[PDB]
Amino acid sequence: MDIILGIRVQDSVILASSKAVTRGISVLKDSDDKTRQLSPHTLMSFAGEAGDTVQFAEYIQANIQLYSIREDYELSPQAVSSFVRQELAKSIRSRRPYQVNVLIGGYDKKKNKPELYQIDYLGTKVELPYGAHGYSGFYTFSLLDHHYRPDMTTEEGLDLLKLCVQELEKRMPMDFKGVIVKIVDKDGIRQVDDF
Amino acid sequence: MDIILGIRVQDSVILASSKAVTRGISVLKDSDDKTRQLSPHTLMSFAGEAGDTVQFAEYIQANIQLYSIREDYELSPQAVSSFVRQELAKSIRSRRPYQVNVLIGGYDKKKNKPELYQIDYLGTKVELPYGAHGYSGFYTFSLLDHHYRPDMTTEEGLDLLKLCVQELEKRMPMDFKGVIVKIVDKDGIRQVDDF
Amino acid sequence: SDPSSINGGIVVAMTGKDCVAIACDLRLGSQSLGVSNKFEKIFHYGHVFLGITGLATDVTTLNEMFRYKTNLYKLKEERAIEPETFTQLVSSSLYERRFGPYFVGPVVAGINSKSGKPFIAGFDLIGCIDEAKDFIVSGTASDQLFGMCESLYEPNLEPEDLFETISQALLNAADRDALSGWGAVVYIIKKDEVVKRYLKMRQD
Amino acid sequence: KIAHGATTLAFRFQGGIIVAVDSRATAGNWVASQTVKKVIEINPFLLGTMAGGAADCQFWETWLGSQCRLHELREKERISVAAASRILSNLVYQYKGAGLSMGTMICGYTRKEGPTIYYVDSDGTRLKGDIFCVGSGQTFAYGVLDSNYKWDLSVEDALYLGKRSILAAAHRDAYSGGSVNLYHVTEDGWIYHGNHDVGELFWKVKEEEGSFNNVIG
Amino acid sequence: QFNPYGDNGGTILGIAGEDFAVLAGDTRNITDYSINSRYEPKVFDCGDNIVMSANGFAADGDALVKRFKNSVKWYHFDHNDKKLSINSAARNIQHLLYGKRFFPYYVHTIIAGLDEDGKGAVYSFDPVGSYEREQCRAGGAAASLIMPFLDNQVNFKNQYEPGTNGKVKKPLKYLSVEEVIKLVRDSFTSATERHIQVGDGLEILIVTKDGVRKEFYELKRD
Amino acid sequence: TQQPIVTGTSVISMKYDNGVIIAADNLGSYGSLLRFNGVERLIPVGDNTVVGISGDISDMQHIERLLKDLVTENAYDNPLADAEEALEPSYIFEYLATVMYQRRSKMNPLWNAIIVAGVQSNGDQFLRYVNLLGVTYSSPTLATGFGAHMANPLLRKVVDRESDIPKTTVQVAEEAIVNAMRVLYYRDARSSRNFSLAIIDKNTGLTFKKNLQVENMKWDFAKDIKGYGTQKI
Amino acid sequence: TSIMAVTFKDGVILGADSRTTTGAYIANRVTDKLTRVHDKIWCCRSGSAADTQAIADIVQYHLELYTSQYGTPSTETAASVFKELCYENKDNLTAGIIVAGYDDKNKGEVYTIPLGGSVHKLPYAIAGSGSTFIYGYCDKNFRENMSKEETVDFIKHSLSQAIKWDGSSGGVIRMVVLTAAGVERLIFYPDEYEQL
Amino acid sequence: TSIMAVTFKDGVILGADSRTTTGAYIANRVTDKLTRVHDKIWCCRSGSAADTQAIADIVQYHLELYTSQYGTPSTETAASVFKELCYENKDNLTAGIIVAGYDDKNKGEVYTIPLGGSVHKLPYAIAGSGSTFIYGYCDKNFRENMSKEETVDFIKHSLSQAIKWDGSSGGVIRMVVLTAAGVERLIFYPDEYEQL
Amino acid sequence: TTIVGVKFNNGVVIAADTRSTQGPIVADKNCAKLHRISPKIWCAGAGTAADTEAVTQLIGSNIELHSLYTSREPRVVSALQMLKQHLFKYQGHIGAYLIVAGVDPTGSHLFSIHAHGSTDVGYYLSLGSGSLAAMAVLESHWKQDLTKEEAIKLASDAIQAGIWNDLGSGSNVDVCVMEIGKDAEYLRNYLTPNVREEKQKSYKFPRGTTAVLKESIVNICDIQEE
Ligand SMILES: *[B]([O])([O])[C]([C][C]([C])[C])[N]C(=O)[C]([C]C1=[C][C]=[C][C]=[C]1)[N]C(=O)C1=[C]N=[C][C]=N1
Ligand SMILES: *[B]([O])([O])[C]([C][C]([C])[C])[N]C(=O)[C]([C]C1=[C][C]=[C][C]=[C]1)[N]C(=O)C1=[C]N=[C][C]=N1
Ligand SMILES: *[B]([O])([O])[C]([C][C]([C])[C])[N]C(=O)[C]([C]C1=[C][C]=[C][C]=[C]1)[N]C(=O)C1=[C]N=[C][C]=N1
Ligand SMILES: [Cl-]
Ligand SMILES: [Cl-]
Ligand SMILES: [Mg+2]
Ligand SMILES: [Mg+2]
Ligand SMILES: [Mg+2]
Ligand SMILES: [Mg+2]
Ligand SMILES: [Mg+2]
Ligand SMILES: [Mg+2]
Ligand SMILES: [Mg+2]
Repeated sequence: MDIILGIRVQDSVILASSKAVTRGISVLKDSDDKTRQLSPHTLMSFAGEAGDTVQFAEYIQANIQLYSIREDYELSPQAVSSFVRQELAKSIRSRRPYQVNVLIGGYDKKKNKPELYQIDYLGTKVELPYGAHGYSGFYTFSLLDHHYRPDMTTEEGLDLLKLCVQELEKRMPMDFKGVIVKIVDKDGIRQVDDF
Repeated sequence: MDIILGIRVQDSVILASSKAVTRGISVLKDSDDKTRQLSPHTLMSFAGEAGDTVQFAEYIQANIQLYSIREDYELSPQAVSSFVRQELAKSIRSRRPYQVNVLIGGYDKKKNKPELYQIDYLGTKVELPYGAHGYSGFYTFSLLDHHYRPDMTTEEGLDLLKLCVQELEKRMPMDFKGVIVKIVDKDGIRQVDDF
Repeated sequence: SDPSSINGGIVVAMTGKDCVAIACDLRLGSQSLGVSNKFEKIFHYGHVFLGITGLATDVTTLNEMFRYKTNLYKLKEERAIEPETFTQLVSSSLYERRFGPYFVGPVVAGINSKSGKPFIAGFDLIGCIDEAKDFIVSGTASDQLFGMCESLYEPNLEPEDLFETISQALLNAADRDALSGWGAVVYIIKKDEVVKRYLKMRQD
Repeated sequence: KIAHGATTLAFRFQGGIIVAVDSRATAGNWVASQTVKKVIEINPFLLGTMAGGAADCQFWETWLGSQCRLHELREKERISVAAASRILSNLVYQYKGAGLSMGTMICGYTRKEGPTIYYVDSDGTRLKGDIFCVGSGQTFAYGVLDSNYKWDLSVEDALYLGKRSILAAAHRDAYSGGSVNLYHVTEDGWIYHGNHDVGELFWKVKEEEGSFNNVIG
Repeated sequence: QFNPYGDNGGTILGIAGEDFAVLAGDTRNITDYSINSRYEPKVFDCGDNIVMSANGFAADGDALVKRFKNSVKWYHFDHNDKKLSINSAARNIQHLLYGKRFFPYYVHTIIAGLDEDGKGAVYSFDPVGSYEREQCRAGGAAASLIMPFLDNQVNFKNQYEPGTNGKVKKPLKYLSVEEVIKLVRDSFTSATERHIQVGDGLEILIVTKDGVRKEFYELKRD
Repeated sequence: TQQPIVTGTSVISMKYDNGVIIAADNLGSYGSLLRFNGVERLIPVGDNTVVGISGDISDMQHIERLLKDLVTENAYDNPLADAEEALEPSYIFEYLATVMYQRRSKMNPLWNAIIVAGVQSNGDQFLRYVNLLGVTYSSPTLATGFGAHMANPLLRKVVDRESDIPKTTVQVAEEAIVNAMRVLYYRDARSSRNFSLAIIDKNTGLTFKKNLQVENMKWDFAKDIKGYGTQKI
Repeated sequence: TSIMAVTFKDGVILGADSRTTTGAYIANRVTDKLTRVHDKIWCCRSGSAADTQAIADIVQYHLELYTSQYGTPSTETAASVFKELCYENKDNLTAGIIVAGYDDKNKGEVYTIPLGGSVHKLPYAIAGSGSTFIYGYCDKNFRENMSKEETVDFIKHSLSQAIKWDGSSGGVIRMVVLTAAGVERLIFYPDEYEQL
Repeated sequence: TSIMAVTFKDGVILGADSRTTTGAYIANRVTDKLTRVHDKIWCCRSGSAADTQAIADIVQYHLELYTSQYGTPSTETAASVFKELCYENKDNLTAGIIVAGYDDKNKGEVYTIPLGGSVHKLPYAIAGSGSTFIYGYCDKNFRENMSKEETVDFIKHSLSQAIKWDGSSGGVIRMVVLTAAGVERLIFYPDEYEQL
Repeated sequence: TTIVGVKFNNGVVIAADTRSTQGPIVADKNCAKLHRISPKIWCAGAGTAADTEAVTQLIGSNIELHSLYTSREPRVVSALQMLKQHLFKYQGHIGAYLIVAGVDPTGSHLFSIHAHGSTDVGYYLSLGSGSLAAMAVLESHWKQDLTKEEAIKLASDAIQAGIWNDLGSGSNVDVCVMEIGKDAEYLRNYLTPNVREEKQKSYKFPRGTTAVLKESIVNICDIQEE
């Protein structure tokens, strides 16, 4: 799929993902949720080749849910991100690699800190205050480089995110049909229904 | 460029043309007028390869304006369309062909009839009640086939045109940044500034 | 397309009097797009230091692999691995993937704990050992680094002098490479103390 | 390996036109130059920006200056920005297919037109507009421009906006950097507003503005 | 298929002083892994106190220099023996190069001399004629090895004054002709060590108000 | 654009104290077929120049005709054609170099590598190379094709730099050339035993030697070589 | 490569040039292309040096193991083992081999195995790039039941011409004589065979 | 195609097979490849039938016009006109021609012009696809100053072998004898030359 | 790369240059191309550096185990056979071009081996990009019944020809002499005709020239007691 954005503020991680799904000539859907909850305090958004994206996301989801039941314990965002990276690093030298890029937004309950990880299909992991995949960063990073602070509130993070989406809607050729925004904090994961 | 539409109603011809100009990655402009007045009662819209579109349109414009001065007389839409077709038919077997598709909307003052001509870059001319170029027809023709009447008013034509643009804005992947609409009738050419 | 120049980056190592130095830039990119200015390319297992340039996923994977192997080494051997021995392990590990290689440019640096002798080594992506006396270079600005090192370097430099030489070699090489820069780190390594210094440089 | 990579912009405002460019030229990953002049001084009243082919832009915009000089000798009047931009676009259109590489903003300020900018392309495109941004770092500069642009900017604030937008691109785009060249175009001619090293400019802007908190300084 | 281009290797270096200019180049000429000549002059005195080198494909390089020398001759005939200034020579060379825009001279051209105020001047060109005045420019095979060193030792890049710690830059003090030649020699000696196409000999042409002087130095022959 | 059909292999040459020596074998190959065994690839121009040519033989014969026509043209309205205004090696080379570069620039080259050896009016040795690309260079030793890889290393041991030229006699220089031709016969699969050699001396003039053969060859040791490793019989 | 094997009254003689080339460079001017797979069963090798060496080594192994179990193998048997390797691995091999041997029962025999891996029993055989130039000469000059001296002259004259015209052939002319008397190696140098 | 020209005591004799092929189909089994460009200047044609016919027709025109102005042309002159056409149009031509002629002053001469358009004066020449197989035979059997009967036998035996081994060569062996006496055509059929 | 091998009276000598290159860049100026397969069996390698190293170590390891198994000193023909069969199996993809030499109870031996697995026997051999320059010298000066001193001279002269005339070769000459009834003598940097001249200037910087953001001590020691 197309645009996925991420920003880590003071006490939460915010992920924004486009709603459009395009089969070449036509836009088949305008309400697609490009994310999966891996654990109560960990969310993963994704974009890449059709089919592979959902198949990979659900495979990861199943593995983390299995771990949660076995140990009766939630893995840290760092631990989940490392597991996901290894799977993609394994995948890139396979017969047919997963063509999937992901952002992992999680709140570490032990350290009481939000964490955002950017991982591409090669298995290239980086921890960032804000991140993106594809062409999304080319438009948005200049705005984030200017306005971003580590001590921003969740509301300020959403406002900065609106400015990023507005710039995308102005300068990108493709109509991505807006974004679904989700917030990850100490209380868990929730969706912003009006954006 | 992208989308150009045309519809011939009772007493006028309406041309609608997208405002976007895209240089690969970025949308450089969102207010581009993809048309040229060939004579007081003849308008030509255009779409195709960059540069060739404007160069061709202006070349045609100059030739028709030259004819108008020489004879002190306005050529009929049919006569202008035949001239344009011949130029494109000449062009297709040249060293480097004009990669340009056009619609010619004109009001014939002799016959008191609106006329719409569709001509592609090969020099393929057809007279139609409504027409389009590129992928525009794939979305819009089903609506026009259902709703169109030869006795429609200009206002009804604009309403049917709005329905076509709405369907394009829903199902097309590219953001074409709306359309500039122009009306050609007995009184000449005017632009609908609110659409 | 070329795996060794997608992410960009550089590593350089030098020997001095009773010391060694290893340094790297901090950039990680996706071709033209700068992604991270905190991607450190130098790792250490005990007193042995390893710098790795090239494809970033392989950089990360190999670090995790050599941490894995040096930890098992230590448990069985009951001692920390030495630079000479680690160099052979890196070579062996890379060559086992002869026809499906990790797209990397590793650089080993350290001092032998028993003999006290300074040691550096470089490799190609498939295992060949370059054991130079003077200096080793790696990454997308290796040509630039060769030019800097070959003119700036002199033997038997004191730790604080060696710091200046290797820093200037890295900085000026990085500034002539689009895919390198965005910060830098320098390790000064002595027999029983190691100092780590982040350098101030242009951020374009 | 011809040189490649750039960030160039130009925008119309109350006080005329701001032109801002980076200074970097790269042959692959190798940085060939950090001191490239990407604004061509066509004449004292007209400016052009360099993106795509360096020679193509240099050669044909110098040539354009010669044509503009011949026009005003013959017509005893300053050439319009519309006419000048058209001489260049018609010229490159003749060469279409042969492999010219050009993406430029022809910038001027005349009595009849006011401040005017034309984007001219090697595939024959000629677009009038208020804000243009061309090069490998164009998307980064557009972000800063779009969110801060107003018609009623002061000359001082407009100059800074153009400087700040190139800096944004220079930071993120690997093939942009070196230094920033600023120009202000008025009706009585263009005025040069200096060369600004990006290395020094970045730290200065970081401290004074509070931006780039992601970068340690 | 016939390939009209070739690569003769070699490396050139132009540095502009305060009241002088140098244009240096190695004397080795090669194809693939063979040496054609250990001494094949590459930097030329073109008259009017201008020195020139067109590095890359030697056939195109010789053709361009030959045509420029010819241009200087006809400039004298057509304009009453007027001295061709370095800036005017630079613009003329652009038109020579761009004249073959669609079948280029496969060379990196550098000229050196004095401007009309007597100050040192170096101009640099790409194969299709884009040019720029510069203080310092290396061209050819080992250009990537030499330029970063010159940035550091001529323009004092990344160098700051002790005690201040990054706050005060090292001041850009002017270099003498003796100092420049030292940097040229060390640039080529270092390039020779790490680049196979660089070696054999180094020929330097120095331009001052008094005229054009030559200096030669041996380089490693392996 | 073409492909070379009938081809000539190496041309080798060097400078010595009083002049220059040049040599080339008498073969015209047709791919791997050693078709023509009596081809002269050294072509003298006057009494002061010898042009040695390798590569395409049809193009060599064309160049041979150009040089023949050049001598005729120079004699026209020229009372000093056999004296002060005679053709120099430098004149002949520059002409060929001009033609070679012009032909490559029309994408229709003369598929040759050429060495012009001679002695100038003032006694100076002339030795310069030109090929299908118009590339030119000079050196105390020059060779084409395989000669560049095998002959030059041997000839450079005699004359390594400019200062070695006055110390090198005609006997030592000829010896080195003849040895190089033997080495090329051992190792070049498109060479022949028969060759021509030319000496241009400032005192004794042009000496053109035809029907020379490679001699004093070492082959006896071949009898002791058996199998490719383990085989004893 | 110019190779040949010729049956005569007392047995068979193998002949070969000594040139190995990488393009136009002669990588070995004194190569031994006459190879032993059994006491009195030898072969001439043409094509890839690596492939024909690998094949010959495998055949020697097979015939050594054959001998330990079943006694001396026939020349036909040796040819069959060569064929099996050349036929079954035709996609990956470039090998043109002539097999020649002497039995007491069957006397001198020659089998040629071209690229495809087919087998052809012949009174004499020629192969390699240089053989093309002597099809005419060999066909006109070969007779059955020649003497040793006549057969040596036939091979010497034939390979001399093949060497003269083929750039890929040259050096010394090696020969191996297979009779009841034993195994004799012969060598002939350029000065001898060029003047023929 | 198998073609050759051989000088001898009384003059020169041209020889050729009669096969024309489109791939493996014989489009003409009785082709005449020995062609007349002047009374006693003939040529042997190999390569493209169209190209070599076009060239020969042009040469015949040039030599006819030469004769009207300057009298009888030399064989060298005829070869030069052939060369000019083959050399200058090398990119577009596939023609391997042997030129043979008889003067009274120069006697029998032979010039071969291969693909590149080079010229080579020789005592005898062989060309065409089938010539490869008789380089050995011809080199061993050619002598200078042979008699008419010996030269006919040499060509007959040579082309017989070339035909035997080359699929592109076959049919009858045509020959043309050029001497002071005049022009004589000879033909030899399969039953005659196959049993040689 | 220039590598050579020369037979003499009572043994064999091999030699090599010391330049390694990545394209037109010199990766290592003093590279060691003479490899030990066993105490008295050495080989020089050209081509892909990792491959020549790896294939020598593997066969050298198996040769050692074979020597221990058979209670016999290893033979050159065994190293030759093991190397060629390994290289043949990998169809030339293992880019190792070797000159194998040594002394054993059978005598003194000299072989070449190419990447595709073909072997050759000779009294004098040369491999690598400078093999033509070296072979020119060998073909000019080689004779039968060379002494130890003459063979070393000839071998090193052949390498020099490669050093000076081939751009793929340079720096120093390494030699190894293997004589019958003696220890093999490995002469590392036998000749050193390419020492760099003194530089015109010293580029030692004043202390504090480089701008620094942060300093910190790195903990290389283990977790401490108490
Ligand atoms: B001969 O030319 O066929 C010859 C016989 C071989 C057994 C020594 N072959 C080669 O020389 C081949 C190349 C070749 C030439 C002509 C036809 C087929 C093959 N050479 C090699 O195999 C070779 C060359 N250099 C190194 C290793 N191997
Ligand atoms: B001979 O084989 O070269 C022959 C001589 C020709 C003058 C009669 N040529 C051909 O038969 C050619 C094909 C060819 C075969 C072998 C080598 C080169 C060329 N054939 C034709 O030209 C031909 C065939 N059919 C119709 C027309 N032309
Ligand atoms: B020599 O030139 O053959 C030399 C001998 C080698 C065994 C030490 N070879 C090389 O230097 C090779 C050249 C080469 C380059 C690229 C692909 C294959 C071969 N170089 C290396 O193997 C090499 C290059 N860079 C780093 C390490 N090794
Ligand atoms: Cl072999
Ligand atoms: Cl015919
Ligand atoms: Mg990533
Ligand atoms: Mg950089
Ligand atoms: Mg940048
Ligand atoms: Mg950057
Ligand atoms: Mg060098
Ligand atoms: Mg094989
Ligand atoms: Mg031969």
